[PDB]
Amino acid sequence: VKPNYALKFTLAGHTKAVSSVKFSPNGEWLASSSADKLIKIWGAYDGKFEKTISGHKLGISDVAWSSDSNLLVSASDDKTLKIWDVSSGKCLKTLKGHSNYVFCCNFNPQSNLIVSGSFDESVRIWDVKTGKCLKTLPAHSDPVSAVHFNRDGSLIVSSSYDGLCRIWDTASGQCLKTLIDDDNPPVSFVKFSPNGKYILAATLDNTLKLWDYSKGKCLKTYTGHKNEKYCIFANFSVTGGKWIVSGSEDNLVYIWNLQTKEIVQKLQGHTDVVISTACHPTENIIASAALENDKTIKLWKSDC
Amino acid sequence: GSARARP
Repeated sequence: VKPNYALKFTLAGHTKAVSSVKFSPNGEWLASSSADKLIKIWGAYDGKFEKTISGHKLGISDVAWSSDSNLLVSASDDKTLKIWDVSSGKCLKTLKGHSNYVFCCNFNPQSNLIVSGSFDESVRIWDVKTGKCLKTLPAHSDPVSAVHFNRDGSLIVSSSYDGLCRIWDTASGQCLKTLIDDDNPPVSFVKFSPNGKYILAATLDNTLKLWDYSKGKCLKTYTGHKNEKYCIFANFSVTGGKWIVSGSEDNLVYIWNLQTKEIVQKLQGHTDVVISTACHPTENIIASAALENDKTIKLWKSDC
Repeated sequence: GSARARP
């Protein structure tokens, strides 16, 4: 059983590298963020351009949707996050307090908190309603490459160039677990599985790993792609077959069978590093996006 | 640029 993702749309319009694409939780929209300082909204099913959202004064490294698909948060080199009203395009809040580039961000499922990670080596937890920073976690000893809440919001996972993945108690901010590798390769991405029991972690040694983080046991490894330089998003795909999806520095999207670890498909067509991939919440649809020689987003569809 | 799009 292998998927058959086929190219449906190429979305042009960003004028610098794309940095992150994410589907809205309600499946209607794709948001893209870019080094060109802009967010763009596109229809997930017909690829139609909807609007541009602007206001950051330097480039954007990540964007994320609220659980009701009504808000976005973005992380920028301008040391801020911004909360946006998707319908109006207006910046509702500017989140100030990081002292270097903000690299990654996410809402919790309740969507009353935002978590951010920064080049300043901290993880910050923010109140969505007020914009106040509630906690600053001294999370890592090098830039924080990813932050993610688990299914009920009670845990945060963070990853860093320092080689570590850490699990944090959201309520108290205390570190519950540190995952370590003896070779300490930079960890360039992490996220919880949809059910919250596992974490998927990328390291800059061309390797993805599935961890049972409570036992501290690596259950699966995925290889064959190229990832030595960039913080590339990876994903669980669960709408059809159970896959792992990642970008690659050889300009391809890689798809693996989660359980067997075999590569089941490679998607060709981008002309630069595929920095970001996203999986649609209900349809077998992948969004992918690439760096400066390409600057496009592609939408792909599979029958499984 | 943006930090994620730089090596």
